[PDB]
Amino acid sequence: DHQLLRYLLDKD
Amino acid sequence: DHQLLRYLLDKD
Amino acid sequence: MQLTAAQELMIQQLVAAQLQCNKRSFSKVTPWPQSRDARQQRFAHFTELAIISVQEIVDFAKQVPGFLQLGREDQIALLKASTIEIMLLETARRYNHETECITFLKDFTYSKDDFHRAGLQVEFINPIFEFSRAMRRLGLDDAEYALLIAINIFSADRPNVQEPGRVEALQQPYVEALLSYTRIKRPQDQLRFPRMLMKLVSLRTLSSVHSEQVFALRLQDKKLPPLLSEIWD
Amino acid sequence: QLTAAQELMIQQLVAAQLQCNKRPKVTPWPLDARQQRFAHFTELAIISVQEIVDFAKQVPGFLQLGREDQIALLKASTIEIMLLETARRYNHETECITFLKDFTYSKDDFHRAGLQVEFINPIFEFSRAMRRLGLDDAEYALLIAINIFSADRPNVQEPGRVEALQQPYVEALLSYTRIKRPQDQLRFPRMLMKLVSLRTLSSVHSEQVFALRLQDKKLPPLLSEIWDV
Ligand SMILES: COCCn1cccc1[C@@](O)(c1ccc(N(C)S(=O)(=O)c2ccccc2)cc1)C(F)(F)F
Ligand SMILES: COCCn1cccc1[C@@](O)(c1ccc(N(C)S(=O)(=O)c2ccccc2)cc1)C(F)(F)F
Ligand SMILES: [Ca+2]
Ligand SMILES: [Ca+2]
Ligand SMILES: [Ca+2]
Ligand SMILES: [Ca+2]
Ligand SMILES: [Ca+2]
Ligand SMILES: [Ca+2]
Repeated sequence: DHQLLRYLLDKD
Repeated sequence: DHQLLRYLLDKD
Repeated sequence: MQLTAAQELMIQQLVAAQLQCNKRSFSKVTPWPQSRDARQQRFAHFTELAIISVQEIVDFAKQVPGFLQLGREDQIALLKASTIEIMLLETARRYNHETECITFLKDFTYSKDDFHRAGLQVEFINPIFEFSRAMRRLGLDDAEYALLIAINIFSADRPNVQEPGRVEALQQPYVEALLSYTRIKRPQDQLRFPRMLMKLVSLRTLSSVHSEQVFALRLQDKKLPPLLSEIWD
Repeated sequence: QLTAAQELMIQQLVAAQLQCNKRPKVTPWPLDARQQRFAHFTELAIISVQEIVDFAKQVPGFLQLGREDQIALLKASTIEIMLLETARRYNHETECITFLKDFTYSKDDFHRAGLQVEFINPIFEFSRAMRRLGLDDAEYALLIAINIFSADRPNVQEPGRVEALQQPYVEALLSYTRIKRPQDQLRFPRMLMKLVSLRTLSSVHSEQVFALRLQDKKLPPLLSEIWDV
């Protein structure tokens, strides 16, 4: 859940 | 509109 | 390092009024009881207590200097926006953190357990309860609750306020007095006035949760008495 | 009279504030094409979430929160921080909000985009009331910081931590206003009160969204992630 957020967070 | 309230405001 | 005679006066009157209204609202409601009368009766025991609270709150708003000077129309706008929030604030004063129930009568304590048997959803109950907990920790005293309620009532940005400019200006000397008072009674806590205002931000969100709850009632085939209905529907 | 620490922190904070808003192609604005405008906004929306997350990650303290609470905070801040960004980019002479560098939108453009007025007006009203407060870049940066660390946000596992993190940011904004404008003691209070306004504008925004459910209109799955119930 909340993958836009999770991904934007893990990114880089 | 808003009868009973309008009453409470006017009491006294 | 001391209030002004004016500020000392503003605060005492407000405290006097709250005491006056909190007394005067003490002089009997559908008692607390499972059947289908029993349940829609608990609904009754609550909404009735809610009525009383709304009254104590309107009663108190009239005694707040400068309020009855606004248009009668703005007076409605303000109480409508304000009432639930002042209710939650007052509810916080009734909160026992040790056992997590709110007191309303004198020796009658309600658990969130009870809030539920009374027709309220947890989406509502838990936020109310957590606000009551956090607010309670903040340890406001009489002067402070009183100022904060006045400050909340004179919120210019309420829906339908016809004369925001007058409203903002009424609020000012109140924000001013709270500012001074907290400066003098807790000098080293340079953050208390902030923490206090932060609670208005929480109330505003709570207001919307409360809306959810009220609208949730319709589809449930349950009506609010006309006074509640008047300011909430 | 800001301490050494505070001044540097604000500096780095405004650094990142632009180092993140400077950092893309979206479906073009029409000249049914309303369905092409709806696409257009949502994509600006998505861009902003991108900026807001990247900002948060650079705000000192944020990454000391566990993942779930970072989620919880960003979930609730996003609309709010947007609206702040939207007032900061309001041009009062034009009566238009401006989003990337040239895209210019008036209260009207927002109707053809497919929003009802009940949202469209409070948004602009808000952008105006913030003009009357006249904030500089450090003040937005601090305010945004303070908004993120809202411990009462739903589902926060560590309220006490979140509040401790918010604290130095409120200290800093407090000084910076006391200094920047010494005789107006009311400025600070009036700024925090904008946080109260945002929570309302947040609800208005929920109400706008739920309305789409009925107007037949779906948000991209990644925005729906954040705003649907
Ligand atoms: C036991 O409390 C009685 C009501 N009350 C009085 C002051 C404050 C309250 C409070 O519980 C409370 C405030 C408002 C409500 N409303 C949503 S209601 O009156 O429409 C309602 C609907 C369904 C069932 C019962 C009551 C409920 C509880 C509080 F604290 F949450 F704000
Ligand atoms: C043109 O604005 C681009 C979107 N945007 C980006 C940051 C802030 C914004 C903002 O406009 C804005 C913020 C959120 C929305 N949502 C309600 S939406 O994405 O679901 C939507 C619904 C219907 C039609 C189009 C888009 C719309 C505009 C603002 F300022 F109002 F908050
Ligand atoms: Ca009261
Ligand atoms: Ca309990
Ligand atoms: Ca508990
Ligand atoms: Ca009990
Ligand atoms: Ca940003
Ligand atoms: Ca244009």
